[PDB]
Amino acid sequence: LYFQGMHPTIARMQEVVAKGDESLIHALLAEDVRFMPPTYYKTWTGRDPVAAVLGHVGQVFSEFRYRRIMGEGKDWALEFQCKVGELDAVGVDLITLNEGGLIQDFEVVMRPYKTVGALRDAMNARVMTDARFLKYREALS
Amino acid sequence: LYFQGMHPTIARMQEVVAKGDESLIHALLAEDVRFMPPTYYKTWTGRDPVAAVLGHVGQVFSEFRYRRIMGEGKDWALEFQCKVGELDAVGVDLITLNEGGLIQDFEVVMRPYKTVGALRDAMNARVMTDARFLKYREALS
Repeated sequence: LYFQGMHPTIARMQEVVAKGDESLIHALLAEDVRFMPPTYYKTWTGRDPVAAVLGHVGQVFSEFRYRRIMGEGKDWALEFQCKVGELDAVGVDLITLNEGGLIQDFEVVMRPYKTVGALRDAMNARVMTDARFLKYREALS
Repeated sequence: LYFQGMHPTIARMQEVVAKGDESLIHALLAEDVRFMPPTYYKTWTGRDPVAAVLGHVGQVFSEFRYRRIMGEGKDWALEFQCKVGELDAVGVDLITLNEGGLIQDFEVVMRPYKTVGALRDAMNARVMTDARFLKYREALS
């Protein structure tokens, strides 16, 4: 009916990425998924480290909601609005799905500059504190 | 054929926004178009000031090209890659078209943080220097 053009992974991602539930995020990611954050021009590779990073991003954000879900087949752009503390933010999750329907590339773009700076500072604190990231450091390139 | 789902304004925008030709940008914008940059959490309103701002953004960027054109009807996300000097950038032009097919809302999200900072600095210099912006200041809110 109205949702014929919606890919199931994209539908499932909306309900899970918002909440930042790491266990639920893991199942949607390709084994060698590439996550590119809005902060650094780097790439986190692997479902285990990427799910952990996304869990932390979800924790930092408040008042999170998607606004527009745009795309078809394997190429999607999920527009969202949220806050980082008292600062407003708008962003897009750029998703590329593989043949198996799992998230292969997940690239995040955002606005405004000041809120991205606040996100970067919050994420530096979380990643450094989370002792599991001693192992996950190797996944960043 | 392959382009049945493409809106004409979106096709025309690709060939014109890249070049930063202000005169060609003007014709695609609604009279009361709202432009939201990736730098400040503000809005430029009006086809004259918005076309001028977009002309300057096009001038700052180098090696500009769209990667993916995603959407349908009035809702579009145009993913691009470019450089600001030697710094790499990826972004999305979030476009909302009106009933008449003109660009009503144009919101830009980008990555990485450092390149957006470089864009902000370059744009502060251009806008301040361009004497037409004495009149256009009133269009920023």
